[PDB]
Amino acid sequence: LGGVAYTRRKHEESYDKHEEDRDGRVTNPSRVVQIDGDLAAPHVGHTFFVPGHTRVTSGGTDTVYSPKLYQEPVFPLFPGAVWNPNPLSYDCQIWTKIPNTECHFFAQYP
Amino acid sequence: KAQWIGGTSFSDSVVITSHTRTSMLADRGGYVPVYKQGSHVDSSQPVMGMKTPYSYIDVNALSAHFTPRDFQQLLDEYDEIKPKSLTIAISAIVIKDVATNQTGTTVSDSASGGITVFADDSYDYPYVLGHNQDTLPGHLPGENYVLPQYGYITRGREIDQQNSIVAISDHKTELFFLEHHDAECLGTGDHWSHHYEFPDDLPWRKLSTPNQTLYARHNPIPSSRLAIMTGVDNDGTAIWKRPEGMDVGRLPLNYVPGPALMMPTDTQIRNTTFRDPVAIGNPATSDRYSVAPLVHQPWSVRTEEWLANKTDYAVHNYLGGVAYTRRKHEESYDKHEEDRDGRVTNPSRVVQIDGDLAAPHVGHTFFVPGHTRVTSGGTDTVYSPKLYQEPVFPLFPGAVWNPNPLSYDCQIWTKIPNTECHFFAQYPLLGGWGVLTPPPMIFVKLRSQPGPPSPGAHTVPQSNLNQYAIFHLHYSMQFLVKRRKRSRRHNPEKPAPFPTTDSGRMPFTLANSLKDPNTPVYEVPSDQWIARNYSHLL
Amino acid sequence: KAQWIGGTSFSDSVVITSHTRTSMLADRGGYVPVYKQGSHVDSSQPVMGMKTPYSYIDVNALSAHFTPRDFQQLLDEYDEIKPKSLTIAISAIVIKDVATNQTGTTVSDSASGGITVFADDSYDYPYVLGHNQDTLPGHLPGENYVLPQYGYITRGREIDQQNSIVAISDHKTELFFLEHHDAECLGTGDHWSHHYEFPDDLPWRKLSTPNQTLYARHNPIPSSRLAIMTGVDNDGTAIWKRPEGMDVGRLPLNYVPGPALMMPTDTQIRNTTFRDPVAIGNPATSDRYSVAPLVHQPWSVRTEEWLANKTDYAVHNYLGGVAYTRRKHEESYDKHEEDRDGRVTNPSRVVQIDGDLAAPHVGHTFFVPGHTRVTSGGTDTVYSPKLYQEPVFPLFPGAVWNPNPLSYDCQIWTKIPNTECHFFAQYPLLGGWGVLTPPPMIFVKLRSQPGPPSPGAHTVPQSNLNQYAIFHLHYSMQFLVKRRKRSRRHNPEKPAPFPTTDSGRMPFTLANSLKDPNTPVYEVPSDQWIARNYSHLL
Repeated sequence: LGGVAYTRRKHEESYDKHEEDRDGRVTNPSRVVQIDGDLAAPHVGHTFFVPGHTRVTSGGTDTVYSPKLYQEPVFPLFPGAVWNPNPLSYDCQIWTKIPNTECHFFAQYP
Repeated sequence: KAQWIGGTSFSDSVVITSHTRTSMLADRGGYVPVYKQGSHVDSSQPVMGMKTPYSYIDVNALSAHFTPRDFQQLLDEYDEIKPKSLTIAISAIVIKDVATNQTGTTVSDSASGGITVFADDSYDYPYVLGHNQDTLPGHLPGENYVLPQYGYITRGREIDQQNSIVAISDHKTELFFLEHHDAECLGTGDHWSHHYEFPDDLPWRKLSTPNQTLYARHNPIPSSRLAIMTGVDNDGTAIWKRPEGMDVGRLPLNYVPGPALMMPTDTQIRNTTFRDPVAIGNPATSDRYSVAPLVHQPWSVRTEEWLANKTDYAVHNYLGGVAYTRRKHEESYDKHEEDRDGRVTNPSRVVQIDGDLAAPHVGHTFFVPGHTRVTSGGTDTVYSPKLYQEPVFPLFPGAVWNPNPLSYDCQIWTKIPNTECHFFAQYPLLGGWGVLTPPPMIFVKLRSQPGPPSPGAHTVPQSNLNQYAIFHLHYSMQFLVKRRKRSRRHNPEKPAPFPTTDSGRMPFTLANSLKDPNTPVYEVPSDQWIARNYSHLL
Repeated sequence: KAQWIGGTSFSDSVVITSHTRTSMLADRGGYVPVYKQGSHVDSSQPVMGMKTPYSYIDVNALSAHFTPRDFQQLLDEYDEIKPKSLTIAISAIVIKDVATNQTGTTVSDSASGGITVFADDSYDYPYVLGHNQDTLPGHLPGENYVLPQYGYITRGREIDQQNSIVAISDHKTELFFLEHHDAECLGTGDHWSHHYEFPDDLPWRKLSTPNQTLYARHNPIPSSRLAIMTGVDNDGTAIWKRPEGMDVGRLPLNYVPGPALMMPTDTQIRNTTFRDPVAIGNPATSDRYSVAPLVHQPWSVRTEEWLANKTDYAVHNYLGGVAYTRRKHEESYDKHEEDRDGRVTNPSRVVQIDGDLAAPHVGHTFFVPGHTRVTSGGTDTVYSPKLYQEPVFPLFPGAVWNPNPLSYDCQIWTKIPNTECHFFAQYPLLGGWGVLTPPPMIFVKLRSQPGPPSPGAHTVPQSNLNQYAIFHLHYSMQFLVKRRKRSRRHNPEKPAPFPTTDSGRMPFTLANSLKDPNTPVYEVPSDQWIARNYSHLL
């Protein structure tokens, strides 16, 4: 989810326009499937473990809220870190304009 | 040759601002520590502190250097101001002697007095400038500038002995005698100036607002050639949707917004108050320390109401936001210290108009699918995880943001802490320009004149002769600027809103009477003037 | 080498504006006179007139040269704009042939067509530019500019024969065949440009408002050293009064205001209308001709109401004032010619905000003594003379005034009539700059292609082949300007009010729909934009 796939264009395709399909439902786009040769295997849990309670904020914090839940979404960029951007699909756009803005971060990789 | 310096000069290249103000040196006591123990019940935390007989000059604000009209022209004709240099000159030193008599207090020149001034080019003393503490020249020339005393915090071993935390100071306690250092004895008729130049490495701070919403830049006419996965259907269908150009929220984008704390702004109406807005600390209730403007975000957003385009918009102040406290302008017997715990009414709130690169926003992933169907009911436990609202949307590799604009009261520089590795430190969250080598702290003190020596009789040194120095303080600062390249557009572009005073009178002017005839009330805008004036395409 | 020219360039010295617009040459009939007899019952006056097959290009307005945004920057950063030069280039000439058939109208290129263009550097033909007649390029690029036909008024012997006055034309009637003159035949693929430079003698027209009331400039602190005679007492006492500095109305002044017509502005509410506002004529009822903006005065003054600082101020329009008629922007089937006698609703009124050098004023000597005691009851007659209210306060030797500002639609130049002696002619009452040698009128016409010749059979020449030319019209104009020297003051100075549209939408922009989807409505401000932006000390 949040992935992106290039829509297959109609090649000299006559009267197949089929605009009658609305809200842009697209069948069979090019999906940019990586083979999992990735620098790191596909992964989802920041800290996944099954100790039981953390024994800090163990039952709950200052409230009924049960905090510091082991699954944390969006594992964040830390100071020591290494990654590769997405490869170049044959349909990949070549360039883009880094928005004209005061400070940007790794903007060279769209 | 002493000449009173003043006036500003705009050029296409550079802005040169100059002020001169009568200054005073009180006699500050000897080195005194101030040790305030902390308490875990409250938020207090132990500080060892030090107070020094020395006094320094903090010239750091834009308001100091740019006359309001000079700040106005700054925006009208320019963009991208970066500070170039800073000169400071003490001159016209004259040192009075305060003789206290039963007759009365009679001040008289001391031909023999002196002051002792030096600057740290080596940054070898705790650098206290740039933390936004109110020591500054009053906005009104003719308001004497009494130089702030110098002190510095130091830490010991900080132990929780009881409900109250105290610093025993068995380590890491430092004592800086500025007495022991090379300084220049000055006296009546001496001129001491110190010229300083900021790094060339400083970034250009734009004075202009971004034109376009970050996420809507594209041709509204075409459909995208990408298909976002909307969601899965019919058990594995994975339906795809090609967003049209118009669809701004739904179009996949190359560049994400900068970080955000997604804090509630006036959404809580509850009379209860946050002890501290944002604090990274590791005490459940034991202690904390704030990180207030933890990100570059509008501290306060205009957020126009809709009731028939209500004349007074509801201004939303984000918790952790910061507002400049209005100083008292030649204000006599209004000190009103009886208000304690620093409750401040009507500060300048730095209200952005939501011309922001990206609209104010709060939810990282906000959606209403129902269960994620990974960790859907709960993870390995009763804990119901991966909750859709995630606070503190994080900085990712592709990302774009703008730091806060330059308020007319914004601090000009600050010292990037001397540390091994820092990240975007050149943009201070709270102010204008982080600098590795900042303008030196210029330490000044009266040359001490002791009283008559006793014939070794009572072994109590007579107090120093009471005296104080008054002098002109020339401080000139040069800014590098670039004239605005106007977006080539056919529309007249509505200017940034002219300041507004609560009083309704013109801002930055002397009003005759506010329920007095005695002294004029200098009037500052209701909200902080923001240096963002004209749009520019991003 | 034909290149489309466009865009403006601001410099400290000079402003260079360039536009290019597809233009058209209709086929204009042969020389035709238009003789309209005058009537004394009405205000009509006989005009002999002439209409010419030639057509000329009238580029004269500021609105033509300065894009609204380019006019905005003009004021923000500049003062004292004076026009430096004017280039005009015809290029990309292409000449269609309109073939009317029962099939239909089929336009087709004519490789053989031509146009014939020349300019008057000798001013030997009636100079028709600069009278503010609506022939101009539409504000919207993409609105084709169809060149105006050329005609000229000439006078004969004008006799009152009856209720209706007619010109018998037994004298002073002139016939200008522009055919007989050196012109340059142009055709498809030809470039013709004519560069022109205004005199250096032109005055600098200030873009900034005077700061101070004319009559209050002095030190409020001292009393004057002069004594005005207030009036006589005790039969010859002649009491004198020394005005204090504060007394602004009563202090004798070195420099009087300029002339004034002291006309009523919305003080008459009566439904009756003036046939003509101001007319110097010598017929009791027989005839007149207006002098409308007879002086330099605000045509319309803002004159803020007082009802709690009423949101919509009552705008007072002085009789004899003038307002620019809003042109229809690509407006289809709204021509509405059915409204006759040129009643115009909602023109741009050139409303000054009363930042004037001297407040709006009407009475020369207004006072209430009672009798003058010279000519007190009456003079030599029943006539009661020297009436206190005197209209048309006259220009005296010591005097000071400013001409009208530069509206965004203000005409740029006009031709000072060729006459023996003229007075302040360099300031036209109605517009920007009087010039002795103005930009030449550039006369253009289709090279006429006659139809098939008859074998001398019916002796009626076939009509010319119907055809029309379309071409790019490059017109670039350079303005000399001076960057503003800001008054050195501590106040931020409130900018000139940003334009306001009746619609409330942003000015000079394309609005999607006004009760239509079909075409966008270009929106111009409710009132004329005035080039006066920032105060300056007078």
